[PDB]
Amino acid sequence: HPVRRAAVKILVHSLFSMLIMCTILTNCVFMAQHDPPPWTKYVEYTFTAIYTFESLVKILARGFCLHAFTFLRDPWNWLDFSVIVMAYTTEFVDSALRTFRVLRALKTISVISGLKTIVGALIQSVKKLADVMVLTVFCLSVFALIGLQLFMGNLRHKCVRNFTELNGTNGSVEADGLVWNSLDVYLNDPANYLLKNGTTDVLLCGNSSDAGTCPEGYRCLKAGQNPDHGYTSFDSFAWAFLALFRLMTQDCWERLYQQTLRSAGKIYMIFFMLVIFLGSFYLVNLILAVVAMAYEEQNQATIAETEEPFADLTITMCIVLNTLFMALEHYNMTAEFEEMLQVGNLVFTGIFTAEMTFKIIALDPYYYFQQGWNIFDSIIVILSLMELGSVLRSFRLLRVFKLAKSWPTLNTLIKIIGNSVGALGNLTLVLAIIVFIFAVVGMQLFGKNYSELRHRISDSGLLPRWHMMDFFHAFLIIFRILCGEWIETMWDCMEVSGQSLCLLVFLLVMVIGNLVVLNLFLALLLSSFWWRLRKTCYRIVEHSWFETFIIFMILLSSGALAFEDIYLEERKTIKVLLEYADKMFTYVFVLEMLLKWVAYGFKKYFTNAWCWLDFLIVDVSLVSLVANTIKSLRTLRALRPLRALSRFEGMRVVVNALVGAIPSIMNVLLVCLIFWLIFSIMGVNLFAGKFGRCINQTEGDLPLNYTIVNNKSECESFNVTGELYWTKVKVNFDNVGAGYLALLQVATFKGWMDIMYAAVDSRGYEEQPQWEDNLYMYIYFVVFIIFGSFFTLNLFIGVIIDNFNQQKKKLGGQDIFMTEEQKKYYNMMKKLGSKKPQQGFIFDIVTKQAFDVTIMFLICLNMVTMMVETDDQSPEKVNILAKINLLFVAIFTGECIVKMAALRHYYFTNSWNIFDFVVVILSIVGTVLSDITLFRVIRLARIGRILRLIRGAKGIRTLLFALMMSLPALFNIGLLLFLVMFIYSIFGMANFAYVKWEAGIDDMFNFQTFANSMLCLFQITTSAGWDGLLSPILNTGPPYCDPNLPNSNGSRGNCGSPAVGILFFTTYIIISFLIVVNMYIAIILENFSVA
Ligand SMILES: CCCCCCCC/C=C/CCCCCCCC(=O)O[C@H](COC(=O)CCCCCCCCCCCCCCC)COP(=O)(O)OCCN
Ligand SMILES: CCCCCCCC/C=C/CCCCCCCC(=O)O[C@H](COC(=O)CCCCCCCCCCCCCCC)COP(=O)(O)OCCN
Ligand SMILES: CC(C)CCC[C@@H](C)[C@H]1CC[C@H]2[C@@H]3CC=C4C[C@@H](OC(=O)CCC(=O)O)CC[C@]4(C)[C@H]3CC[C@]12C
Ligand SMILES: CC(C)CCC[C@@H](C)[C@H]1CC[C@H]2[C@@H]3CC=C4C[C@@H](OC(=O)CCC(=O)O)CC[C@]4(C)[C@H]3CC[C@]12C
Ligand SMILES: CC(C)CCC[C@@H](C)[C@H]1CC[C@H]2[C@@H]3CC=C4C[C@@H](OC(=O)CCC(=O)O)CC[C@]4(C)[C@H]3CC[C@]12C
Ligand SMILES: CC(C)CCC[C@@H](C)[C@H]1CC[C@H]2[C@@H]3CC=C4C[C@@H](OC(=O)CCC(=O)O)CC[C@]4(C)[C@H]3CC[C@]12C
Ligand SMILES: CC(C)CCC[C@@H](C)[C@H]1CC[C@H]2[C@@H]3CC=C4C[C@@H](OC(=O)CCC(=O)O)CC[C@]4(C)[C@H]3CC[C@]12C
Ligand SMILES: CC(C)CCC[C@@H](C)[C@H]1CC[C@H]2[C@@H]3CC=C4C[C@@H](OC(=O)CCC(=O)O)CC[C@]4(C)[C@H]3CC[C@]12C
Ligand SMILES: COc1ccccc1OC[C@H](O)CN1CCN(CC(=O)Nc2c(C)cccc2C)CC1
Ligand SMILES: *[C@@H]1O[C@H](CO)[C@@H](O)[C@H](O)[C@H]1NC(C)=O
Ligand SMILES: *[C@@H]1O[C@H](CO)[C@@H](O)[C@H](O)[C@H]1NC(C)=O
Repeated sequence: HPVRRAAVKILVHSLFSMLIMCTILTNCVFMAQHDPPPWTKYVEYTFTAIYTFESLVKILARGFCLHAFTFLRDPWNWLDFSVIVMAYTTEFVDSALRTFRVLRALKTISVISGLKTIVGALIQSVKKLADVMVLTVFCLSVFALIGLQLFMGNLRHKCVRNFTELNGTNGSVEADGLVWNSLDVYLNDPANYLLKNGTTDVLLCGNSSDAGTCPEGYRCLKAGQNPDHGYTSFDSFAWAFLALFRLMTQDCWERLYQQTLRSAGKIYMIFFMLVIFLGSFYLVNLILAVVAMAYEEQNQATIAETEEPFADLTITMCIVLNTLFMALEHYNMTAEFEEMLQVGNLVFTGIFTAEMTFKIIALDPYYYFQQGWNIFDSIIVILSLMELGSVLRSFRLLRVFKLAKSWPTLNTLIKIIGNSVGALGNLTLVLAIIVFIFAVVGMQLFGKNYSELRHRISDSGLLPRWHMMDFFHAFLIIFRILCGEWIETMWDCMEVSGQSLCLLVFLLVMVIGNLVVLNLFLALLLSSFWWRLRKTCYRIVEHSWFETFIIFMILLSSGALAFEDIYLEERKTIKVLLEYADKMFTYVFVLEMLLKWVAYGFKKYFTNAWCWLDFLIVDVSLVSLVANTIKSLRTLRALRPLRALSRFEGMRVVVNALVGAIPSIMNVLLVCLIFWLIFSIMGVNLFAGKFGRCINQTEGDLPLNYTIVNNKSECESFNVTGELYWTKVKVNFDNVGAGYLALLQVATFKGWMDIMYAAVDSRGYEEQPQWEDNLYMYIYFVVFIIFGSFFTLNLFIGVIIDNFNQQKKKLGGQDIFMTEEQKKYYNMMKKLGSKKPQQGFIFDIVTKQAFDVTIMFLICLNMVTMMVETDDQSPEKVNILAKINLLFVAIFTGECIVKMAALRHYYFTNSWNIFDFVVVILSIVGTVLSDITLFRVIRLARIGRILRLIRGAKGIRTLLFALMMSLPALFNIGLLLFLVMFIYSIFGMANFAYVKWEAGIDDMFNFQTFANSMLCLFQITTSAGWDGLLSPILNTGPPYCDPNLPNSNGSRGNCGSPAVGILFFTTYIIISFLIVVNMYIAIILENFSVA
């Protein structure tokens, strides 16, 4: 027919596809509006017609029925079919159903081949991630059972008032001179709880020695509701699964850490690291490795298919001077300094214009515009000239990128950014489509709920900071979820709207968006990347007993440092013991240094770096001793543990690897500093002096209304009473150094809440912040996070991994983070890993795979039975569960004994047999003990039965074997990390003790004692809540802290030191990043690939 020919001709024509794409984009723009005006209703038909028209065409050319090369045969045409039928259903007859219209956005993926291919590759990646997903579910369930057993109902502890019975009249309580109907109704009343200081949270409390303490007049009691609206708790197994999924993603995990330790006890912190350093880091890095290998296979398949005048120095110096001159800007500039800045900028732009004109005269426009850099310079100079005749100046900053001409690593960053929207732009487009789809889905589903039930989730009188009422805020929430903060807003979402639907939407966006982001990250990363005396001295130094003695002295001296608590002044004998011990260590180490000098001579001793370190430490000790016979030099004694680096080979080899990587690390650090200089200068221009708040101290610590107080001038003018304080946010953009600090907090994603809240309220220059005017400053931070964090971390990781690959290649292909003995044990483990394979009625029955499958089903059923445990369960439920446990123990005993009925070969045939034997023996031990927190441990011992699942699983077994193979390298890395934690905790004890308790620093997670400092350092090893700890350090003087305070040891107030605090926290954050992220990822990926 001719109709078929016409339909085919219109179908194949590119104009038709372009029309479909344009209408899809227009519909996407219309779906952004939260409140569609009535007239747009008419426009709806247009789309419904167009979507019909095109569909009709596809129906005419192809065949509706099923057959080769037909309409419904193509999977994506199902999208057209569903969209058209849904549109007709919604419009023809009678709504939340309209949210399904968002699926029309996916038509974009249909109208471009590149997006189809990208989605296909993503689907194969998801398919390959199946084993890791199963392992993650299994580990999360196991740790969730462990946490449920350990902390069942712990989070419901609260410091309630100490009630008194009214002479047992009717079981009533007369607390605080008020009678309540019953004890149960009294306890559930939140008017008698105790709020945590400076927070709107009920103080969790415990009765264990380590757990938190109830202030005088209060007592710990379990009655109440779980914290943060009751969505965090270990009471039910499913709640524990949610909490440990939160832990695994390290999402606001410091809050759960602090709550659990406050309620149960500090010792339980152990549990947390066993879930973080082996449950969170390990699982995420395993996912990283699996995705990377899948992408590598995809790239290999694609590759196989494809197969078959000296003035430049002057200009660069001028650019460097100009960028530095722009960096000479800050808050409260003097008039003369501002004039000097203006004159300098004017002369710089003048000279740049003159150079551009001269070198465009030398080569005419045809020649001049022949270079990309030349057109870039022309655009920059034109923009600067237009601005000369406000962020309009920031364009000039981009000139610094010219330094990429001969800077290879800045060129690598430029290549990364180019590939982001170049070769790999299709995947970026897919990510953008996903983000838009999820933003509109969330807004359409939750806009009315957020609007009409705002008071539920709005602590302030106005609307909440994060919501889905408007499209921009929905996109902001989706972006925040992508950045990793997916639960803090989820609690509000579930509180204001449906729990089930919000759970589903947020979990889906988390999983899918993080998958896409990780695919983009890995794709970019792979795409872009006397004589007798001397003899005696040598003999005495050479004895191994001498080395052991020196090691013992090093460790014991470090321990002696570990006692410098605030409580020494109370402990007298220990103080004098420590003084004598310190003198002894100084003397013995000096004696050892002299012996080494004599035995080996000055040249050999001073030609060894570690000898230099030991000599420096001893020199500091001697300087301190002679000064005593400098107070700022005493605290440098906290570097004593560094003597342990040279002795133990594990830390020595790890330090060798890190030193080898130092040059590349420094190159990338310089590139990152130059790149972040642009964003810090822009932030200084946008937000210099606009971060101040005229707070009223008496009425809390919240910014005043902009109507009553408008700016600093009015804040000082209304000073009849000394209540108003014009204070600036701790971390801000008043300078470029403060710019780097705030940018670091935004990039690491800790403490960015306050920075963005202060930015998106910046009303003017030192003017009082309005609630949320100047809103679109949000974009600023978003942009930064796209470049300053995503691409910057990509460069970090790529360069460091490339450096480690070069180091491995140089070292004969062997490992980098292992010793000789560890290498031999690793070889033995590898050999053991791939070992080759080696009454009649029962022998024939048990050996059958059906028996193993039945045992597997039985153990799965037992796991399900343990999932049912819950706090405050009725006694009959307890009895039934105990009986079921006894039955399961009996069944396992029966199966093990019938297996034993075979010859003794099974007694040693495999290691899993002995594991089964020992777990059964423990099971009977626990059951017999039941006839007699020890009970909690006995119950927790039952989790060993679940591990029997490992036998059947293949992917689980391989991944766990990879972890076991990686264990020694991780042991070395963790040893070095623990040494660094020890040193930094001693520094904190020396400095940060006595600081005012605010934000992260509370009565339990202080820096006062070694225990508390170690807890804080452990939590901020993952960079979690380091802004919280840093905040109390920064504040100096009123109204925050009170200097001139009678402190125990150092009576110079309770204020922190901003300079040393910032240095301490930034250096520790960077060191911990390096080690735990880069090295741990390197080990995980290497041992997974080899495994
Ligand atoms: C081949 C061998 C290579 C490995 C050895 C090289 C690495 C060793 C490290 C050198 C960096 C140490 C620099 C010392 C900084 C101390 C400055 C200082 O004394 O001030 C103090 C600074 O304290 C701080 O918080 C800064 C924290 C800096 C930590 C440096 C220690 C890092 C230890 C880990 C080494 C690196 C990782 C392991 C080795 C790769 C404050 O006291 P105050 O000012 O006197 O207070 C006044 C009233 N109390
Ligand atoms: C996860 C991270 C990925 C890797 C990071 C890549 C490198 C990006 C780095 C950024 C370094 C951070 C620099 C922070 C500078 C802090 C400046 C600041 O706080 O404000 C200034 C005052 O405070 C001070 O910092 C003065 C003391 C100087 C501290 C020096 C900090 C050294 C930087 C840490 C080391 C950098 C990393 C290198 C590691 C080997 C001025 O502002 P103000 O409003 O006038 O207040 C006056 C009160 N004194
Ligand atoms: C009886 C009252 C208290 C209401 C009942 C609420 C529970 C039935 C809900 C509350 C929150 C829900 C949890 C919220 C979060 C998760 C995380 C989610 O994690 C994953 O999806 C992991 C995916 C992966 O491993 O990649 C699995 C469902 C789960 C446990 C949900 C299971 C059901 C829970 C516990
Ligand atoms: C009356 C009050 C407000 C005076 C306080 C002003 C200072 C806080 C300003 C004046 C000089 C400024 C500095 C001028 C020059 C630089 C160079 C600039 O150099 C870099 O580019 C470092 C990073 C790199 O090497 O790329 C970093 C910011 C800094 C230290 C500036 C930080 C803020 C400073 C110290
Ligand atoms: C009190 C009422 C209002 C709420 C009761 C909670 C239920 C509605 C919870 C119980 C288990 C929850 C489900 C548990 C797990 C998921 C997995 C989640 O999907 C993933 O986690 C992605 C997995 C992957 O693709 O790898 C989507 C939400 C969903 C279906 C949850 C939806 C909500 C459910 C059904
Ligand atoms: C109203 C009062 C009595 C509250 C009682 C609630 C409990 C009886 C609930 C809370 C947690 C629930 C469990 C949460 C999660 C699962 C996982 C679920 O896992 C599966 O085996 C199905 C998915 C799969 O493995 O393919 C089986 C049901 C079970 C044990 C649920 C059974 C019912 C439990 C124990
Ligand atoms: C009507 C009156 C008596 C109200 C009280 C009823 C309770 C005694 C019920 C409510 C929930 C029930 C539980 C719900 C779910 C399970 C899972 C079920 O799972 C299995 O373990 C199956 C395998 C097996 O046990 O053989 C075992 C019974 C048990 C614990 C039930 C035991 C009896 C419970 C505690
Ligand atoms: C108010 C008082 C009574 C509180 C006492 C609480 C302590 C019992 C807690 C707080 C600090 C905790 C420790 C902090 C740091 C570590 C390091 C961690 O790393 C290692 O030490 C492994 C290598 C080694 O064996 O040294 C092991 C757990 C441990 C000892 C923690 C165990 C429990 C501790 C000692
Ligand atoms: C990298 O993320 C993750 C890694 C591991 C487990 C979970 C993760 O969260 C998922 C997603 O990556 C969200 N990220 C965004 C950026 N990230 C910054 C960062 O790496 N901080 C950091 C530092 C400075 C030192 C040590 C360890 C870490 C994680 C924070 C979290
Ligand atoms: C407060 O409660 C505690 C709980 O044991 C009790 O010992 C005490 O007598 C009560 N009264 C106070 C602290 O004044
Ligand atoms: C006070 O602040 C709120 C939000 O910060 C704002 O909506 C209101 O207009 C301000 N003025 C008042 C309450 O008089």
